Amino acid sequence: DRVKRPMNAFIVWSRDQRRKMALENPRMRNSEISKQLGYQWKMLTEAEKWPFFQEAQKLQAMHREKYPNYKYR
DNA sequence: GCACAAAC
DNA sequence: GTTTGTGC
Repeated sequence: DRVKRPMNAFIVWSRDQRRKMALENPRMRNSEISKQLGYQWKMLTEAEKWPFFQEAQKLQAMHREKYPNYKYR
């Protein structure tokens, strides 16, 4: 049925990026950290792209090559 | 448009 | 309460 899927390049930010928001703002009332990241997307910081994108490339490549024609259902 | 993952 | 990326 469902194939396994590693973290998405988007949740990757969540992992480390969010840790930054948790330091100075460990108490967010509403879901602001959500619409806030949207602002970062219209202005992606290269300091965060190049670093983890190189790895995220092969993660997808391996599992992808194991399920070529297998698609969501 | 549908299906999945994580954490505040 | 919610965001987004990937594939057709």
